Amino acid sequence: TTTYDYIVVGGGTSGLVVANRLSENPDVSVLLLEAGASVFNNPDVTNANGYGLAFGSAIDWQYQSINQSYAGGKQQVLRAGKALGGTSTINGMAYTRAEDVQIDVWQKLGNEGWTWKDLLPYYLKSENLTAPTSSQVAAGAAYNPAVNGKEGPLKVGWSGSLASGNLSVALNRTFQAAGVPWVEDVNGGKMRGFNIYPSTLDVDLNVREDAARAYYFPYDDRKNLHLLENTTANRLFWKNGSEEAIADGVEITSADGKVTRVHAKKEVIISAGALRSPLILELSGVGNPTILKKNNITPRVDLPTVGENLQDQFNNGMAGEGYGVLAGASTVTYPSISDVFGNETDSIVASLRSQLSDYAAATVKVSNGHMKQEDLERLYQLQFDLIVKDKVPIAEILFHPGGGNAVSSEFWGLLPFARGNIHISSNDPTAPAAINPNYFMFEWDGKSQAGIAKYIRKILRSAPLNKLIAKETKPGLSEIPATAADEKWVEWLKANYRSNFHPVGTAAMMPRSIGGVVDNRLRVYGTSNVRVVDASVLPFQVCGHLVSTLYAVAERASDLIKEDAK
Ligand SMILES: Cc1cc2c(cc1C)N(C[C@H](O)[C@H](O)[C@H](O)COP(=O)(O)OP(=O)(O)OC[C@H]1O[C@@H](n3cnc4c(N)ncnc43)[C@H](O)[C@@H]1O)c1[nH]c(=O)[nH]c(=O)c1N2
Ligand SMILES: O=C1O[C@H](CO)[C@@H](O)[C@H](O)[C@H]1O
Repeated sequence: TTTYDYIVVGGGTSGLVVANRLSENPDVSVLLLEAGASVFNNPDVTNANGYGLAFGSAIDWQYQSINQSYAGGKQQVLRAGKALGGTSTINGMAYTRAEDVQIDVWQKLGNEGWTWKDLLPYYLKSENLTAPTSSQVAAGAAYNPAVNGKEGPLKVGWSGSLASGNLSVALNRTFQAAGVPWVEDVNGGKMRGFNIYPSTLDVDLNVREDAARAYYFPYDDRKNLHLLENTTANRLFWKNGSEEAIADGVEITSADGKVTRVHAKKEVIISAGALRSPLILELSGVGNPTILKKNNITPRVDLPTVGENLQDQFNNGMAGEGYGVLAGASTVTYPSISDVFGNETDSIVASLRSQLSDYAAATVKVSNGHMKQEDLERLYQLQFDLIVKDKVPIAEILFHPGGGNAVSSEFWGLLPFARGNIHISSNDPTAPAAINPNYFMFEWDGKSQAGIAKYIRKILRSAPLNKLIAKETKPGLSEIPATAADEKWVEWLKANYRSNFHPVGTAAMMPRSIGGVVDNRLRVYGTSNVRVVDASVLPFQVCGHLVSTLYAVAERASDLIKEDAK
């Protein structure tokens, strides 16, 4: 058989959810196309303490950006999983969600049916939380039962290794003294605070719970669910007509290099990730006709914001050294703008407010005018209001024991304003795309990252944590003296950042009139039966780690797809 009801392109975090849910109807056939293969036995993947091992290996796509001209000019890797399970197989396993009001903004933008209350049941539907044991509670693990699922495919919990220790106790106390409270659960729509966050972990087996272990392997003997692993989707092909486009199927390349077709009777769902789904649309003739014709593609749908509105965060690290060994829980802190900036908040806010229209005008040029000034101003206003009025967190700060006397912190500004893009460089599906996130394009983006770095320096010096810490080692005071200007902080951050690997927005869910690529049922404009369901569709960044929200989005999409089939 090479004809199926649905073809899901990309057996990753989001694609496996859609394939799982659509195959619950035994009369519906579902084909998954995945470029990689199983990592059920890959020790870099299964190890619950293995984050980083897979970097640069054969299961890391290692996509490369262009030289980042606003960030001191180097290329950056954008990592992504090439595996059944996608990027959930190589990620840091943290499970945190979003601010309620920031999901509500999706409807404010024009996406009917996308609010926190609409998404919440789908976060619960995805999740099977293992409650913390008494020793884990003593370590600071907590949850709110009303906002965690107990029955879903994705196991979430805390390491059996979790123990209370000097470092996490001191951090808890130090943040409390700085006015940032310990919160029991960051996944109930209000994320501000200090928390011992849960992970995507099977606590029983002590193994990473990736999307394939959650949504594929326990279901793999469904006779209506088919997998073509080691298989790359090149492009969609269409029914005749030159009318709203009807996808007939997907053109594929097998491991032996042979090009063939598989056919879809109902819909093609594209879940190849934010750095591939827009490329697959372009190769199919759906995108900016000038780019398509330059690259020898016949345009089928004039939708020039395919690949535009790319938004990513950037990550920096700091470190300190204890007088002696440091231990305890890994902690996350989600500070607001006023937590980070204290007395300077009002002037930071006023500078930011004064730059929004300038940011918008600069971003218009990034898409050569396929986003309008007024639309970018409205988008940037919504983001500004979340930061300033709703006080959503502006940073994620991770602290954990780094081994021996080391304390490591990793941090990122959550809501930079820079937008960039991704586009094909050829019609050859193997050619590397031109990927440009435009890191540090706007003043707020580097100024907030510097505020965050300074805040971490201050926390390490604050009581009672300061009684445990002998010195800051990264950057340290030789590199960045106590009185260093913001410019010196920004320069160091630019020299040392990486992508945070949270790209969104390249097939953004917005009304077509304001630049969207998909409607509120994730259907690509100009097509009858093509959807994108993965990070590409998020119209803005979120505060937490992506998988929780991608699973919830894919769960919700699955219900929308089923409703449309009835
Ligand atoms: C290093 C690192 C660390 C983190 C994270 C990312 C990374 C890279 N993230 C982010 C999160 O893991 C990520 O955003 C999602 O897994 C992305 O899910 P998607 O479904 O969008 O794409 P995803 O990349 O999962 O899936 C796309 C699938 O499509 C396949 N594919 C691509 N092109 C194809 C083609 N042409 N044909 C066939 N198949 C194709 C890919 O191989 C892949 O399996 C994270 N999140 C989190 O919640 N907690 C965390 O701690 C972290 N930490
Ligand atoms: O959990 C994590 O996710 C972050 C991205 O979500 C990544 O940058 C950190 O290195 C990692 O610890």
